[PDB]
Amino acid sequence: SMEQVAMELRLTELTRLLRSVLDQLQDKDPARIFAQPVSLKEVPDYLDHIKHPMDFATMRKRLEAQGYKNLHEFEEDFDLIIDNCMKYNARDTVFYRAAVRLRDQGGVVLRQARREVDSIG
Ligand code: NA
Repeated sequence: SMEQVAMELRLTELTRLLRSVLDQLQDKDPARIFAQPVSLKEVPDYLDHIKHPMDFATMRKRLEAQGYKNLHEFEEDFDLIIDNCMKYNARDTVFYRAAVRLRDQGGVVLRQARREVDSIG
């Protein structure tokens, strides 16, 4: 059906916008602290602590499968990256501080993305 096609084209355009958002967020992490999963071979107890690990590579895989149906889903995954880091790492660490800074800087990017998704439909 043509209605199915139109929904597919909308998902594709959202995916395109979310790619640009993901690139912009990742630019705010030049140290690449959040680029890849935590290795369970190097914080071996990680999964006793953190139930839903998340990272930018994992988000990118979901995005390339058009796996985010709306901006809220994408934001939830970004917030997991931040939130997991602020739980596992103490307030005095470079990791926790990097999460705070990414949150602050990412807020700006996400604020405009919400306006563009609403505005374009
Ligand atoms: Na903590």
